[PDB]
Amino acid sequence: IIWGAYAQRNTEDHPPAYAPGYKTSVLRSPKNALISIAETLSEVTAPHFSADKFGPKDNDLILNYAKDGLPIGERVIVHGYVRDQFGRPVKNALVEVWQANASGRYRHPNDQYIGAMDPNFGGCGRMLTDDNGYYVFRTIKPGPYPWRNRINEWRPAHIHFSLIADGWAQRLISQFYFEGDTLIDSCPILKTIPSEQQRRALIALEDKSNFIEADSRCYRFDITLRGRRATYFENDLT
Amino acid sequence: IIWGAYAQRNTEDHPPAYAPGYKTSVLRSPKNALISIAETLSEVTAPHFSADKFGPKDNDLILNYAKDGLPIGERVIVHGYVRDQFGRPVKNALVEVWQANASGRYRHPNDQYIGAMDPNFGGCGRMLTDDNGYYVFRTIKPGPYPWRNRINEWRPAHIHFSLIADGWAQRLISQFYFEGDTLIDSCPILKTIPSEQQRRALIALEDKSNFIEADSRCYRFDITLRGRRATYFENDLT
Amino acid sequence: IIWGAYAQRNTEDHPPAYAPGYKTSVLRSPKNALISIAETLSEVTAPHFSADKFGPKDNDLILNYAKDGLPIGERVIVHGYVRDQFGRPVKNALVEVWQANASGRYRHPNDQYIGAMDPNFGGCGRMLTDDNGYYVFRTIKPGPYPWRNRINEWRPAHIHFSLIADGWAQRLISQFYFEGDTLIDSCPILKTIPSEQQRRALIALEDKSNFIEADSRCYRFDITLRGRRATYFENDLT
Amino acid sequence: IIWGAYAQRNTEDHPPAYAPGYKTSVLRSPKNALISIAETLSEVTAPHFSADKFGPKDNDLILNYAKDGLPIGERVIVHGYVRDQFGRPVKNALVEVWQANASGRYRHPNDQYIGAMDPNFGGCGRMLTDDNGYYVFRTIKPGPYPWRNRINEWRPAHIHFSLIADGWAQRLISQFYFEGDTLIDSCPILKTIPSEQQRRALIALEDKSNFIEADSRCYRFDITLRGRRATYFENDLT
Amino acid sequence: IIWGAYAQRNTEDHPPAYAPGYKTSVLRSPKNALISIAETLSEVTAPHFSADKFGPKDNDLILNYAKDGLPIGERVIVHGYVRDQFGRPVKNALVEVWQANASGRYRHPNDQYIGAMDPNFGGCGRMLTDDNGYYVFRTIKPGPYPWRNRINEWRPAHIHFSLIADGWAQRLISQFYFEGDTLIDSCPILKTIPSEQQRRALIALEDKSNFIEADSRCYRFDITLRGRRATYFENDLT
Amino acid sequence: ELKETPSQTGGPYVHIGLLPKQANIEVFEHNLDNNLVQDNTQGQRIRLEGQVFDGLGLPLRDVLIEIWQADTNGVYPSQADTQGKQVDPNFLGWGRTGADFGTGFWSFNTIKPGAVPGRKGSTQAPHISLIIFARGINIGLHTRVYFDDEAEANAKDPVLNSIEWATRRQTLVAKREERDGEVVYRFDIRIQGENETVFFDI
Amino acid sequence: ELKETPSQTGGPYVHIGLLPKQANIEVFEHNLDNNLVQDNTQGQRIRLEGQVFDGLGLPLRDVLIEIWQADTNGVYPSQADTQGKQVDPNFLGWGRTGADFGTGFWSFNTIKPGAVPGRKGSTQAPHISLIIFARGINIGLHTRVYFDDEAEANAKDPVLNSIEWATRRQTLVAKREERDGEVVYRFDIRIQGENETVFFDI
Amino acid sequence: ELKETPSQTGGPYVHIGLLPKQANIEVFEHNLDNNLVQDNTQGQRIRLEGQVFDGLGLPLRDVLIEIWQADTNGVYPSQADTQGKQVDPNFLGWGRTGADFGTGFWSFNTIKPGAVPGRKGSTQAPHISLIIFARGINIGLHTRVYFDDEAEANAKDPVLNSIEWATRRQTLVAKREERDGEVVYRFDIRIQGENETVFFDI
Amino acid sequence: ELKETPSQTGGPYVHIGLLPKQANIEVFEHNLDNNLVQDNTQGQRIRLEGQVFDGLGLPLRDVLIEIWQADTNGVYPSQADTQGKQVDPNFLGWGRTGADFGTGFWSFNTIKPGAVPGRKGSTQAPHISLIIFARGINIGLHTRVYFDDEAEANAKDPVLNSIEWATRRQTLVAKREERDGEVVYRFDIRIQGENETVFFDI
Ligand SMILES: [Fe+3]
Ligand SMILES: [Fe+3]
Ligand SMILES: [Fe+3]
Ligand SMILES: [Fe+3]
Repeated sequence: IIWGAYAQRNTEDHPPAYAPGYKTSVLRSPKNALISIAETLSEVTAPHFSADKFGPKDNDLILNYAKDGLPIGERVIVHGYVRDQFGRPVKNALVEVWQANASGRYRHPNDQYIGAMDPNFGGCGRMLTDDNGYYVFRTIKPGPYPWRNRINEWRPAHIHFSLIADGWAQRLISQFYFEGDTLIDSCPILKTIPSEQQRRALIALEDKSNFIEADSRCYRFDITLRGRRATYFENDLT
Repeated sequence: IIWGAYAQRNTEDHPPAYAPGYKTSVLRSPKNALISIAETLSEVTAPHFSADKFGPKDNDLILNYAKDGLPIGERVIVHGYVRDQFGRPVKNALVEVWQANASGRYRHPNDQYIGAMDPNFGGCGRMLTDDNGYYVFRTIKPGPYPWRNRINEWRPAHIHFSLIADGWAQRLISQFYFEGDTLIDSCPILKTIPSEQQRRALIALEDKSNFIEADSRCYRFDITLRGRRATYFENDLT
Repeated sequence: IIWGAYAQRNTEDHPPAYAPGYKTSVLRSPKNALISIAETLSEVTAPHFSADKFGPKDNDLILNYAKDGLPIGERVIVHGYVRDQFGRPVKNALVEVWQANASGRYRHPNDQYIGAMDPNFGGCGRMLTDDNGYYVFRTIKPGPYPWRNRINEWRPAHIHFSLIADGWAQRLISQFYFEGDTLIDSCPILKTIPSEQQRRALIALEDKSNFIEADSRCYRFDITLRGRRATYFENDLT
Repeated sequence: IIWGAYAQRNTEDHPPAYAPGYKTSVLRSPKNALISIAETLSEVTAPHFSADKFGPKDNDLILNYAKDGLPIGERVIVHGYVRDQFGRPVKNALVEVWQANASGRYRHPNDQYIGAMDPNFGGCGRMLTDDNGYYVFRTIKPGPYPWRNRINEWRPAHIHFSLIADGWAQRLISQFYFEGDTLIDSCPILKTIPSEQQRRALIALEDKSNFIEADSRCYRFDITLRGRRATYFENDLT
Repeated sequence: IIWGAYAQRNTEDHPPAYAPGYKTSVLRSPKNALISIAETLSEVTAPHFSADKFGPKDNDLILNYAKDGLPIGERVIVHGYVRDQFGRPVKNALVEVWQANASGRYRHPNDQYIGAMDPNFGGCGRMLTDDNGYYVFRTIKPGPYPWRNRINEWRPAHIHFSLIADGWAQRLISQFYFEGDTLIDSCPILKTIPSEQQRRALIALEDKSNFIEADSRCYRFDITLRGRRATYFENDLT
Repeated sequence: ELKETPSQTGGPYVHIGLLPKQANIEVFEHNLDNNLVQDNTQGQRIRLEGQVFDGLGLPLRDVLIEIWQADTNGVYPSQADTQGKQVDPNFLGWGRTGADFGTGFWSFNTIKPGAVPGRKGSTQAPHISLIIFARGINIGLHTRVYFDDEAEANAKDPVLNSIEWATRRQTLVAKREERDGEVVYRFDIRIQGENETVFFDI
Repeated sequence: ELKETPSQTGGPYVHIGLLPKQANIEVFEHNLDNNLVQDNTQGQRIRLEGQVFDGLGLPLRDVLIEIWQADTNGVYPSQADTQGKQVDPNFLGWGRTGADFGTGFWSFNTIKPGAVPGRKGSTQAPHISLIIFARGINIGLHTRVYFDDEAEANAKDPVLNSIEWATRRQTLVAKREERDGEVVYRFDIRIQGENETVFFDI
Repeated sequence: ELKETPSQTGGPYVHIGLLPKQANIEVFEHNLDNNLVQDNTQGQRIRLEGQVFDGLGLPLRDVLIEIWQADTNGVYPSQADTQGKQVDPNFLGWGRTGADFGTGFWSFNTIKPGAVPGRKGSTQAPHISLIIFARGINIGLHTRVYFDDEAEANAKDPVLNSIEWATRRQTLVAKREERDGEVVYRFDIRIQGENETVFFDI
Repeated sequence: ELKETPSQTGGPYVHIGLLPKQANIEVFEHNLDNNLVQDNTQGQRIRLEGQVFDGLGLPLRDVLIEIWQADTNGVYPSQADTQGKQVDPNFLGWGRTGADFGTGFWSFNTIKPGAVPGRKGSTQAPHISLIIFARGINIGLHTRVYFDDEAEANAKDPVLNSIEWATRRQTLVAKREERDGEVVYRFDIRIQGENETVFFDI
């Protein structure tokens, strides 16, 4: 199989750059349209991260920063599969996450929210998907938190995630939420996404059969990246 | 107005004593039917609790036990009204609550759940409703937690509440949950309640307009107790 | 009761500043997002207008400017209640109105519309709501009128109204229309409002039982202003 | 992959122990609730049965007991797949079946039903699923038969089946029926199962494309056993 | 796995031999019923075509006959999978196609249609499916064309295809159409097929994500051939 | 008309959340307990104690018990009391307690209640209303405690006589005992099985 | 809970219907104006004036302006003021005006406001709340006017510091000028474009 | 995710269809039985026998019983066993039997199992997993058989201690007896009523 | 076919969660940074630095930047590179960084990339692919950095020539400077307004 270029990103399945509902976007969105280009090796290539560099607890946010004891909060496991738009599993892709603690507080002097800090929680993790595009990490369920869009704006609970896979064109950063969270319906950031079906694509589903008794709950969340088309005739990529 | 007896408790709006789905009930439920009695002063009377005894932080679970700092978790305010079945407000009724911390852990050596303990959280509060039957307390949103009914049983997040009002016949203890919590649909305890409408009567609703910016979220939850009928003819209560 | 701040204005229930359909808004709308601020005494306070200053006919647009005779047009009474978003009546709020005459002509040399002027009609009135937030004024039903948005643009019949209540944050100016007016469906100004339910919130309803025989018809129109939340814990307003 | 424990058996997808509709269960059902335990090696292990022990006709109920000629009745082939609740095929699991003959008569002096005995039919078979969890046996379609629950009770046609797979926790015995059999709707035993969807899970479907011309009809029937969860963090099984 | 015979062809999923709507069939359809036979090696066997014989451009109808330049018309890629009725991929099956050019004109002195001939288009191609039953060829989208059934009869655009796979019983010739073509609804030939679902089974679907930018559009079209049943008991094929 | 809020079990921690002090959770300065006797309270002091057994005969160690009673003159310290008589000003009439995590015994230090008026000019024998809360109990179980030394009054008691199974009436009568100088009434509650205690729907 | 009545533009005649007197419509005996200074009002009198420009740089001649401010001691003549301090009895704190149909200038005769308490024990620099209504403006635009001679206080002002773009803070600071003996603060409002005035959602 | 195939009773002929040989149905050359002891099997041979009684105290004569156990060293002849220890090569660990149509007694000839690792580094007392199938039993009933001569180990057994009703733990302990030279463990199963055997949901 | 997971802003903490080390969160032993130069890396070292400005001309101090480039010979350290040439074994080609919370400058220590093959036998001028993430940016913004000392090559570059507004092509060309002995390429990114940097949809 000789691979061609990645399928075109469907701009309609993504939030526009200018979304007045999300205020900060008003001054950080280009006024000019994005210039689409035909892909070259620069776009279809991406870096490789060796597993040797990853620590044993990089994907365990419950323990990778616990000092005296355990972080306070809901013990949850999150797993899922990373596939490309054509169903192919994405192997050895770097998945990085960051989140707030159970109070909705981020570990940084910038975050002045009254929600309490947890001395045993960092809020950062990372992993490499396996040969089946499978990923799994453990953490504390992040709490929602206020922010100033409109003075009383509140982000539903969420975990920020980033992916670097096989092609630079696949580079993606997003946020996933937890099923049932009522703040999901009122979030200006989540509402920057045009379709209802795409909004729901960011909701991790409770995976009850995979709860670990007397220990942790589990959420299932799958991620889909852009995929490459195969070439059977002219190969103009080069 | 000369008050008569409390209206009959509608057994169909309550869980039966025997509910095999909730295992512990199998041996702690009478096999004989409850004997209904006509009410006397013993049933229509109840104790009075003076406000003088209540401390300034009895209804603030965020601060009534904070030692070094604040408890870890989601800052939430819960308020609502207590009325009798005929819409009349219940004045000066003692409302007592108890709950787990953000990890789903209760402050007691009995609870051996791995969920972490919070040194700054007690989990107990109490208040007296005002002349409008209104009540309000602040706390940390309790986290769900495992228990052994079936090894992998999990209680949705909840706050236990108790009420002592005007009549002993109104004595009631129950639990309320939070809107959107997916564990609500699978709970054997909540499912001991026959009707779907009564199950929903125990769900606190997100009250977004009453969220306090950059501080706390709010839930609205109303409680209904049995009411007394007025007597306009014979008064056989005595 | 110690009052806190006014609930956040729900920007989605109001027209955006930029509405290209209403041409004049293109150059009179900020390009920057509104900066939301936490409220202070400056925002929760407002002026008081003593009833002593109001004349006996200030709320009677049929007679407050009649010189030789009565104004030509449909005799209508308009009343309703002003409440805050939580149902509380707004007491002693200044309600000011202004409108065109029966021809759709405003009393000013600027208005050059061929619709005839009425020497006995002014088109201005004002009142203070009572302790129940109730208000009532009498006038002539204003006629629709052309304007230049698109050369053949026509405003449905309307009465402009303004309110100064308890808090500066409640300051509001708007327009209400009359039930059944077909121009309502085509108005670019009314269509600046996003939801259909909010558009209908500006339509005065025919109140047939309150028509005064052989005299005047009546319309019912209620107004809702932002409301204050009560504070039961920290009071950071000051 | 390090395997953990089997997912919890969902008691709601199975008949309760006490089912008064099925009379014999009244005295053979514990009055105490089942005690759920966390799994150990005892529960996740199970015996292995070597294929060497199985005879060439163990899965052919038409010939494994034919003496003088062939058994009387409908020649049918039954096949399907055995998977765990997560879709994984169950390999080399012992599947044992037993049934009545075409008259609804079981080969045993206990069965005194007037339905005629077949000298060339035994009614017992067994097999091991392959690497794909696939199984296939041939037999005579069993006839329905009367039994005494209520004097005129009749079991729809059925084949009893048993499975011993990878874990003792998967041990399961049940009965499957044939699509279209009208007795299915009136069976007290089948009705011990709570949900309609689970009842239908026991109905073998006519597999017309797999009928063997001028020979035998075919039914498709899949079986689902409990599955094990994988462990990626603490492995407390040991 | 010991293979048995091919499943019976379902005559109801195919057009009958006699279809008066398609005139030419009136004299070229047997009046006697087809005699069904039990299969032998003659029916389950078929020829093998080595890939060595196929030229590099046999599956590229755009270039396999271009002399001076490129053929005129819509550049389209057509791909899909060939499976048997049980989902198994058909490997190394000979797929041959033939079609008209962009004018609806076939390259042959017989075709006297005024639609213009294309000196750089042949209209013939062939390929062998891979191990996944996948096939792919490139061509010019054929134009519809008139024919005499009823003087004004028009065939929707189509590509004729033929398949020789593993068994002679699978021999099949048909035609596929392009999604959206309005002539599809009026074609007497396509309407010889009884069911609407089978008619739609001959429509190639626009595969937008597989369009090649600034080059060619793509259509997805899957083909299903009859499948063989496996034998686990008597093998009378021989 | 609204429906009553549905009951739910107090859960495994009800005897902890409603008696924080005794669980070493010092959040309240003034804590509610099982001592209804104040220095100026009138009437003869008595100790009410017993155990609650499940269907196996095992004492529950996670039960929460509350009692409601009238003062020494049969008057309830409640605004709902319409007897027109003054109530003992130093009596709450209510108390709450749990069982010892080990022994399983629960108890209250109170006063023996005076007779209270029944319906239609009748007179009720002295009694104490008691309610049981605990894990596995979906709705608080109501019952009454009568005293065996009040045989004459119990015989004419309306509620006791409303129980048609005369044999079950005795499950509501506590036994008087005297440990040195203190009067103790033993009252064991059996939720299920033989001699199952009578429970009321009040 | 109810939703707020939706806003609508004041329209081309808002500065006429809300200031009838100045449009030669004498319907009211007592008319509201842009003069907040009464003979006994305390504080130093000042004149607040400026213009409102659209996205083209053209002054709006159909704008209606209102201001809300505290007295000379930073107390609002409002029952909602919880400072426990007495307010200037001769000060309404509110005023309304339009722009001259020709020049386009608007103005108010008022007093310079005293500092008002901010949230959490903070102190706000002296300011005047101002709102803009007009044709093409769907919702009244809120803004604040601070004074340039109060540099020290403005630097510590909570609202001004909540504006992360320090460069826009200056659009809220009026400039002091002295015409003979009168103190004038020039404050121009730019609705769109460069140096667009900051607008608040209060 | 799929749901587990719903259980159904084995029916009145389960002990016949799963033990054809003993019902005079010679279809299989190699038949499964209740003898887990092979000539080279290690460990001390023991006989496990008892009866199964219904709610009336009557022995079931149509019950089918199977047991699962580890070898003499506490290792299961299963690929799922992760102890890294070798298992007795001459031990199936599983057996099946029915009750005598007359007496009602069932039995197995096996070896006494060695201790097996419990969860979290714990150690389970020697036990045999047993399951009951029969007419009237909708789902196979799981239970365990412990040995009375292992008092010390049973006391520390995790599963036995997970049973909060200490009085029911004994229903899982079989009694050792010695008929001449053979060691026999009597284990009676009571499905309903007094001394009802503990059943697990594994 | 599935749809791509919808993008969302990295949020106000993206430059903290993806660079924990620099936010004093020591969770990882091996941390990713903005240094693509290893001791054995080939090519001439260069420093790439600049700032990102919003629509007001203010530098973003919460932006996260990543770059992707080929080695000194124009070969990508990626399995997707089909040039058949060997890549510098000591070069990751990728780097990540944030801006200084004060100054607002971001930078990378890397090598100047060699020319990479373009589509249809063409040749691309040396470039570095760069992506911008930050609060207010809903989808990572893609752009390229070309070098001004490569005028000859940039003129024939396919991507640069695909931009029909020749005047915008220059926003993608960084300027070479030499601080003492080090070669520095200044590249400022303007998200909105005049001289708005060209952004690609790749
Ligand atoms: Fe609880
Ligand atoms: Fe108007
Ligand atoms: Fe049967
Ligand atoms: Fe966040």
